[PDB]
Amino acid sequence: LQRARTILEFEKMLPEWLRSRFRMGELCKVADEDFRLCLRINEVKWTEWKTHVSFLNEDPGPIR
Amino acid sequence: RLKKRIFAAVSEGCVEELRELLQDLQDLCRRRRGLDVPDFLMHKLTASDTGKTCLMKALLNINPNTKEIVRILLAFAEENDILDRFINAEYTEEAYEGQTALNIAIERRQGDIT
Repeated sequence: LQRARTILEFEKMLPEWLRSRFRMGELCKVADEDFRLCLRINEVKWTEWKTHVSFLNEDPGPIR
Repeated sequence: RLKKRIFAAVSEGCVEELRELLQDLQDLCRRRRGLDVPDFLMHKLTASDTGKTCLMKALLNINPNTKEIVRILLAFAEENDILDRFINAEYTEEAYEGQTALNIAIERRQGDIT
């Protein structure tokens, strides 16, 4: 919590054209006409086994 | 306009739409000059960019009626006698090279289609 207050006070200082270059996230077509600028986290799970539906992408590998 | 409809009816679960398109594949190859009919019918089911066939597309998209869709596709490949090349197809891209339809059916935990 003490380091997080140091990170944010650096961010109000640097100008507007620097905040576009160091911006987090990527635009993702969630549904028909819906783009939300999400953030990706990976996960490995060995306990709950199930068949997979409700995925956005059929091909699993990183595309570019 | 034929190949894009077969991949769409398979992914969504349309049974009667899929069966109507398969009779048109027999009727389109019947008027063909007829040199490489087993070679011609394969590239009407295989995506030339990735190598994915229509049997792979059914198993990636599990439907409440996906057990009857697989039975329709196997009876089509049995009549025209390309059943060996249809059930043993592989990807050609480097990211998925070697993946067949049986790797897909085991990963979706399907004990019956296997």
